Amino acid sequence: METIAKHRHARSSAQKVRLVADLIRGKKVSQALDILTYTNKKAAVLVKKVLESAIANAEHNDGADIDDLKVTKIFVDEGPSMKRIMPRAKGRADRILKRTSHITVVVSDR
Amino acid sequence: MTANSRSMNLSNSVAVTVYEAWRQLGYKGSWWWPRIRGP
Amino acid sequence: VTGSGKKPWRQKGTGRARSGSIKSPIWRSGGVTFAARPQDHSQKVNKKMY
Amino acid sequence: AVQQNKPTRSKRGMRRSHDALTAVTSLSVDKTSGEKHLRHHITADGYYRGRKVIAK
Amino acid sequence: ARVKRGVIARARHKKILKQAKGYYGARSRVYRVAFQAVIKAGQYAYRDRRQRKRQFRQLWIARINAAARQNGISYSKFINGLKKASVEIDRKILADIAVFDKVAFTALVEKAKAALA
RNA sequence: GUAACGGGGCUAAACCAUGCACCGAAGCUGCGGCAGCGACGCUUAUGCGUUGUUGGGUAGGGGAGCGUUCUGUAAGCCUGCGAAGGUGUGCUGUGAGGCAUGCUGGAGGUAUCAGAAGUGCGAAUGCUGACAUAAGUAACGAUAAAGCGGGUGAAAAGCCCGCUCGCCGGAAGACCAAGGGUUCCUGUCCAACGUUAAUCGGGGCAGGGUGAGUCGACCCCUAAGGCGAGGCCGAAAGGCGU
RNA sequence: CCCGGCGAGGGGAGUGAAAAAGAACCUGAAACCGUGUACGUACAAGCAGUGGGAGCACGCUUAGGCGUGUGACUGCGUACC
RNA sequence: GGUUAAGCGACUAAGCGUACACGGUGGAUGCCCUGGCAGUCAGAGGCGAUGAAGGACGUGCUAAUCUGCGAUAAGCGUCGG
Repeated sequence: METIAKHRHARSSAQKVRLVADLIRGKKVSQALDILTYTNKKAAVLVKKVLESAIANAEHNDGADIDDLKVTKIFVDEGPSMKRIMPRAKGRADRILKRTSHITVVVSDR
Repeated sequence: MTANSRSMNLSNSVAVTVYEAWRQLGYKGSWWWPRIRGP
Repeated sequence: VTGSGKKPWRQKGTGRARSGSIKSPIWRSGGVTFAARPQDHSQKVNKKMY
Repeated sequence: AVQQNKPTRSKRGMRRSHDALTAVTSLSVDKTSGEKHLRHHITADGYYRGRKVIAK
Repeated sequence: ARVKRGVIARARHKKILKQAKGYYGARSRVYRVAFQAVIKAGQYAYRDRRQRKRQFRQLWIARINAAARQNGISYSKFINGLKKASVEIDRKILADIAVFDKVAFTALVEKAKAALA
């Protein structure tokens, strides 16, 4: 059966995170944990935390045998954006967007 | 009682700040170079 | 409408459209184009045809 | 210089076709401790090619 | 007596976009472009309802001409001979016969050739 | 850049004369349907039948309609056997449109005939909100400069200790009056703010801290100037002055 | 109760008619951004449609073929105010 | 059966398009109302040197923002409900 874990309102843009999420789509859990460890990106920490949390759920709430779980589905989508102001030359002012994201991972024994 | 409240709070102030940043007198035109098809 | 008669910005120069009043009928919080007054709807009927 | 027409989502997708990054697959096992590491790099517990090293 | 315009406008917009399914890009997502696309499609369909009646006749003529020269006669002479023999067969029927029955077409050709004499 | 047959190519696929075929339009004919305007017959209104003829269209004139919110018909009718709204599907009117039903929704909605309009939007460098593109591009604010060891910590190039190196030194050092108003010190926290991270901070929260006969205001005295009992002027308001 | 930094954010359990009513909390449209499935696409020139039209996939079906999606190739075709 | 030729040719998707299913962002639409607008019928048409209108600083068990009150300070005396 399926098990879910989500990280809502994560402080990172959706486009940057989506690069990391492509590596681990459809792999085994052990390999996915190995790959994220040796990748040098800020997003790799968030995804690894979410994946480990998803692993913990599938064992304590649902059944067991973490040795044959796989990453079935993973996707990223945008969240609310905070707006701030940044001054420019000659009295002009500009808008700034600080984007966030929602992270979901689906792990199952199928 | 900080996070969401003040985080969203600043987005109200930015609107009025950008609203005021448009005094527009500093427009400084006259496009100082010679006229395009002058006399 | 409660407001002031000052022009919002000058005529030429800027890139915006021409405006001259904060209380124009085509602005948000502006005036109604043809506002209504209290009326009187009664008609007349002749005695004989009543 | 500015664009004259906004490019489509298709063209945005085509340009990003080279942005994908790559995995490692070059994971190696130490002779003595048996843990994983990169090639030509010290393990987490300070072992290199079986022989113990600084291991602070 | 104030009247709001939400429901009616939404319905009218949804009516048009449902007619633009399958069009490329923004021509199936935004109203201002889908409207013009639908109008163009209407004009083209009206125009093509006339042209459809010409292309098929052209094709029938070509097939009849090709089949007639197999039996040693040109198209124009064949058609003229049919008229001197008082034969009223539609060109659509003639092309169908040419494709699906060679012997009947040969009989027709021999009759027309005799009629020319 | 061939380019003074649309090309390919052509001694007829060129030009005169004659002839018969065929191709060719939304023109004409055939079949089916709609709408006017007349004529002729029945009902002699409507209701009909038999005919003839007409139907490109801007500015503009004339005639018919659809839909939306509100008032009467209304203590009527429909509503957990699921209302308005949202989202698909299927039928049918020449059109604006109408009807039935699956899923969401969880409380209101209106035959029919009349009445009144804030009655229909794509454009006005239209007004307000939301979201794109350029683009994960340009930039990260003086070219005075940093290296290493230890500590704390989930995490240390930027924090705390230590050593070495570099910069200013009529200042980038130590004070006062203006101006500001707790920014001062201690303990805790890192989600926002800090142009990156942060255990750090002029950031959040809680406590604490400013002692005068002699320093300064207040006080005594007047300059430029202000106000000004009476007073002199002036439609009113007021002006000038002992 | 579990993962996590004695975090933020989650997955269970429990209240409730309903938690896809969980405090950014009635309903929740459009632009805009994603994951999955079916078909097409790497020798091809233009307002991107329309008229023809193979092949493929799914559903019904008693043949016989219908319905939905896509659309190779080809005739015509220079947006709106 | 093999070996040579000549001719024809399924299967790829870095990415992209259309259709369908499921989501995110955003806040329209519907339904609400102690908030407004326009009036009929009555009342009153002034307050102040016995210190006004309008304010400053204070006042609670806890410290403040609203509401009251004035060193007798979320209140004191008397007559009725």
